[PDB]
Amino acid sequence: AAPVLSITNASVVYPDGISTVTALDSANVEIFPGELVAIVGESGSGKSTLLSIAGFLQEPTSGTVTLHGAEGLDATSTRREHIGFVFQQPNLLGSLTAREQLLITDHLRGIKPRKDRADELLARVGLKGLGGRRVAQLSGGQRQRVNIARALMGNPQLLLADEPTSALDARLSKEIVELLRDVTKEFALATLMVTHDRSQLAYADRFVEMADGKAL
Amino acid sequence: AAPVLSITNASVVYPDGISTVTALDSANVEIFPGELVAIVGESGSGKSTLLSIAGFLQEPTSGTVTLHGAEGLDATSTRREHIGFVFQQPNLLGSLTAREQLLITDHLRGIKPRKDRADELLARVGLKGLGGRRVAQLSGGQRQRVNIARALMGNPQLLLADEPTSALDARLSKEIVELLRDVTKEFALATLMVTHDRSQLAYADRFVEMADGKAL
Amino acid sequence: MFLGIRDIRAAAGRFALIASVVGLITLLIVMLTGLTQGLGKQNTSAIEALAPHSVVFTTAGGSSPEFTSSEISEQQAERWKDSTPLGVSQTRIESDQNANTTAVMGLPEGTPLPDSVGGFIEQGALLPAELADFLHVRAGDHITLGGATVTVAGTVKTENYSHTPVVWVDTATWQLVSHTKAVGTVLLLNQEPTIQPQDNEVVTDLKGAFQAMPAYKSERSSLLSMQAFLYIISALVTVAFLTVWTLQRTRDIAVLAALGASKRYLLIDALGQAAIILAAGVALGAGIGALLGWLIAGSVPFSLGWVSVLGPALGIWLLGLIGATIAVRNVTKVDPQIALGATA
Amino acid sequence: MFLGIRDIRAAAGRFALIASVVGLITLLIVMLTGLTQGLGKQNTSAIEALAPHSVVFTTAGGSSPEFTSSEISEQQAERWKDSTPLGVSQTRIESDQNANTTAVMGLPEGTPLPDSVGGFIEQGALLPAELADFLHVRAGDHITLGGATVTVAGTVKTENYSHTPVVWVDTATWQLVSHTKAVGTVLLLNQEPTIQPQDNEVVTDLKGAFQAMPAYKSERSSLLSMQAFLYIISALVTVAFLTVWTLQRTRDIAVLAALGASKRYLLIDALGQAAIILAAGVALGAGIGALLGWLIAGSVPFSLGWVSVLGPALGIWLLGLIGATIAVRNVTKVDPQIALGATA
Ligand SMILES: Nc1ncnc2c1ncn2[C@@H]1O[C@H](COP(=O)(O)OP(=O)(O)OP(=O)(O)O)[C@@H](O)[C@H]1O
Ligand SMILES: Nc1ncnc2c1ncn2[C@@H]1O[C@H](COP(=O)(O)OP(=O)(O)OP(=O)(O)O)[C@@H](O)[C@H]1O
Ligand SMILES: [Mn+2]
Ligand SMILES: [Mn+2]
Ligand SMILES: [Mn+2]
Ligand SMILES: [Mn+2]
Ligand SMILES: [Mn+2]
Ligand SMILES: [Mn+2]
Ligand SMILES: [Mn+2]
Ligand SMILES: [Mn+2]
Ligand SMILES: [Mn+2]
Ligand SMILES: [Mn+2]
Repeated sequence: AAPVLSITNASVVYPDGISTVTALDSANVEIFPGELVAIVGESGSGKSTLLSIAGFLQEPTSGTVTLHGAEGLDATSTRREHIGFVFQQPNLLGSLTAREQLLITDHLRGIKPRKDRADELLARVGLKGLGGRRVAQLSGGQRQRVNIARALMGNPQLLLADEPTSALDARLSKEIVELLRDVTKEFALATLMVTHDRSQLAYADRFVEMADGKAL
Repeated sequence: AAPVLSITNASVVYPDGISTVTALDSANVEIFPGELVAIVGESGSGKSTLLSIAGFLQEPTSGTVTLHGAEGLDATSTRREHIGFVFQQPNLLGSLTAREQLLITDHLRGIKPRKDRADELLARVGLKGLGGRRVAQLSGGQRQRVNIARALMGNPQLLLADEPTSALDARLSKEIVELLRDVTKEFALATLMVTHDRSQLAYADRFVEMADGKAL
Repeated sequence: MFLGIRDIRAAAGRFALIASVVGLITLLIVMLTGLTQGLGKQNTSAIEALAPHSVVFTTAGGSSPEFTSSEISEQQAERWKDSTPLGVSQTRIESDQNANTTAVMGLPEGTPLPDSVGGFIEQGALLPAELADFLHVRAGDHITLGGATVTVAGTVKTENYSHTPVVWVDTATWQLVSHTKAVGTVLLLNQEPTIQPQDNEVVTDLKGAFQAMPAYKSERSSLLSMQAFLYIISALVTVAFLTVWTLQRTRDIAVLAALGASKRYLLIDALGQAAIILAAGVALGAGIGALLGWLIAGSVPFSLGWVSVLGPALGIWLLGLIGATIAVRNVTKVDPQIALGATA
Repeated sequence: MFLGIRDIRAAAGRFALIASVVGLITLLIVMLTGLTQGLGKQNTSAIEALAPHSVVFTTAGGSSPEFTSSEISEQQAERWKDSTPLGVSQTRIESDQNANTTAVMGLPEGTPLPDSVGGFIEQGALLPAELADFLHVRAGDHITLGGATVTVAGTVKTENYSHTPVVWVDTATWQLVSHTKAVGTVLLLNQEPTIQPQDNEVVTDLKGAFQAMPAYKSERSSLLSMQAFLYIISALVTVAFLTVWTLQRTRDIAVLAALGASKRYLLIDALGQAAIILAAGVALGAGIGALLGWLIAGSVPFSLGWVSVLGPALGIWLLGLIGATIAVRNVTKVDPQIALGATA
């Protein structure tokens, strides 16, 4: 079984006016279909940085990141066709409704938006009957979960979840990471899930812990 | 000992195009100096709504909210002079540095910004040597904690913290809610702290749990 | 343009406000353009009104024909058939109660005049009503026109030559008033010239005939100057404005980019949206122009055609699309991660 | 304005772009204004150039004095001491090679002319060089001027009356050319009038004397029209623009409001910021105007004073402050909780 994502020996360095900051340091990661690898670490250890190159949101200062079965494609088309993002904050488009937050992804992927899949994904994340809400009529955790629902609308093979339960009561957190695990296995996804709720490791195949930009 | 904040019998109802949503339902809350009352509940139960009227961010549809020793003042001057907000999301002003996020509050309160108090509050929240960072060079948890630090810059008597550890590893969460408790007691603050980390009740004098807009 | 179009319902006030500034600009253009096409006709409306296809002049030095220095001999008038001879002079007109200088055009008796002016060339002098008022004369009175006594045959409307209203008189009277044997100054050709000109003759299209008016040239400079700074400063101000507008979309665009939106996709969205708001604003500004303009032709000169309103409107709509393009290209140029640094 | 000012260092490109559009607007005004103050002098520059304080006219009907219908009898010329008599006529000028109509002004011999024109009234005729070229004549030649032969005493610069350059001739020659016993058309007073006028006389300030020129009035309409639509459409386009600009600050303003920022505070911040960007843009647009304008006076008429550049600039700066005020008042009007609904 070949890996879905190879982060081969990869680093991120930022200019600090004069000096530098090594956000991520020689990351080596390989994730195979059906795997859900939790990511853990103290605030500001490289967790989001690792997801951002894993997501082709930026090229790594060094090393390479390769999604397989998408070799021979540009970064953007890769994201569009093969990756799902649960952004660290909800990043909802402020003029759409809850339902539209998801449909717009069908749209930009070039297919007629499926009003009914949207409604179902909205229900799984615990938001049935809220698909008409404007962003400003949603709570923080409600938003997180539209954000989550949006990630699940496509047919990706890599799923990147950046602390997707941060705003959820324990009950719902369990449901979410349960859902993540399920669609990971049902669909043989490679899933990277950042979290601080170390309890949730229970649902993860393996896990990478991070300090000072490195894996341990 | 008289209460610092009386939320006497207070409600919030929002238009839902046609119908309504009763965000908060007949809330009764009274908080006395030196008290840290945790607030708990599932996602979308009224936790933020209760803080927003507690904060004079909106008038309640019904009932009254009265900060004592600030009777005979308008809403805005009340917030400016007597309340500290740790917003549910960081709400950092995007052209300021970490240090400036705090100094600007001295400024709008009309006093010469104290560059050194800022630096110290930044260190307590675990961000020493990061006071020059632009928002985009801070991590999610780093931002949360500038947000937190900013709340502590004034001389408030009511402190409203809306899930202030959502983005923090367990280690730092403990430190934060520890800090919250300390400055609450040191200064005889009334503190309302929304959280889902039920472990942290340990540091709270009492706590209100919420479902469907009501306290239980 | 899933997102682009719902931004508009989500915030119809914001977009009205932006269509205003685009419309207000189209207004300012459609207005000033026609106010300056106005001053321009203050030299040309009279020969315009006479609608000649070609107009044969006369120079001997092979030089640029000039209305001040050309004349048609009575025999010249036959080497061109299907031609009418027009006399153009500027002379003093004098009533008992006042005087002025004024343009005098001569046509052969009975020549029907432009409906812009109305009537027929009678014997004697046909005065703009505004000129008759000024002089305090009526049909039947006597005026001195170039020192000759002439009878006011009647009044007419006002077309213009070199900044004065034209007094219409018959060839013989124009000959008297201008002190010449010539039958006119130029010849008016309604069809096309089925003949060729001598070494000393020269046909001009009605566009060129303006070149022969001495006041036209020494002004055409000052009007094109306005017509130019107007379009320059304007197109720049538009391109700039649509850029700072579309730039308020960086965040939503950056989110869309991260999710995988292709740059074509995002360009289409941003253009399709601006298209709608621009189209509304030019349509609205070109409408209030025409109307508010047609409603002001007197007491103020204001010429305005259809390449003169639909002309700019298609120009702002085209330029506003560009300014949006500058903004989207700017966001989509960079790695989505950095753009989400704008997001806060 | 803690935040307002650091927004500027944080994003100096964005603010350049906004100062551009404000400057580009100040440009368009400073330009068109002086291009139209240009056409205006095409009737007035010559008597302007002669700088009279008061100018005594002559009517018998107690009516509005008119340059076409007034004349000063040789005895009238003594009931006003410290006065000079000016003759203003429009007549045909004719050389061997060409002809034209042109304004002829008469002053007594030896009268020093405006430095705008240069020289002294000699006997005979002083021709604008551009007119001499056109006619193909030099000092010493002969021209017909109003049917009288007159000698070109020399050439001079060009001031203007009713849309033509003025030919400067001595009183006797002007009397010959205009066919009159009168010594002039009006009297020029350099000090103030230490005497009163008869039933048929009337003094005007130099501002009023323009009212007596027939071409001035029938145009002053068309120029004020431009001067007006320019300032209207402009001030609206500015007020609108600064509003959509300051509106990009809603979020940061809403955060500040929630923390406790008073509406004065937020107004001060928003005004202080716009102040700086506006001031930069008008300064820059009024600079490139003057320069680019002074650099274009010929081949194009362009009059521009200091109430004509510092005049608009203070007007956009004032109006742009308003448009920012409209935006801040809009955000600070509402309960901070709702504004943070804009935040997303
Ligand atoms: N654009 C930047 N410029 C400079 N330094 C940066 C930049 N982005 C991040 N950093 C620093 O790089 C480190 C990695 O940040 P990152 O967000 O990846 O950590 P994290 O563990 O994912 O964050 P958290 O757990 O607190 O949400 C942090 O220490 C941060 O201060
Ligand atoms: N402006 C609004 N219009 C309509 N409904 C709203 C509006 N704001 C909130 N709601 C609804 O009101 C309820 C209260 O939201 P609130 O954010 O107070 O809950 P919360 O418990 O604080 O949120 P969470 O724990 O998920 O962050 C939610 O059920 C939400 O759907
Ligand atoms: Mn590999
Ligand atoms: Mn992070
Ligand atoms: Mn929550
Ligand atoms: Mn280090
Ligand atoms: Mn009470
Ligand atoms: Mn909440
Ligand atoms: Mn975190
Ligand atoms: Mn309910
Ligand atoms: Mn005859
Ligand atoms: Mn004499």
